[PDB]
Amino acid sequence: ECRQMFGGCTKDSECCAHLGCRTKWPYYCAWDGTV
Repeated sequence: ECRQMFGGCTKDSECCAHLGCRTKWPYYCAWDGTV
C-alpha cells in the first residue's frame, strides 16, 4: 500500500521507495534519483 511515480501525495511518507514527493505544486511522488 504505497504510491507510485506521478501519484498525488501529501508528503514523501505517502510514496513508494525510490521516490521523493515534490514539496511544491503539483505534489506528486516524484523521481528522487532511481526508480
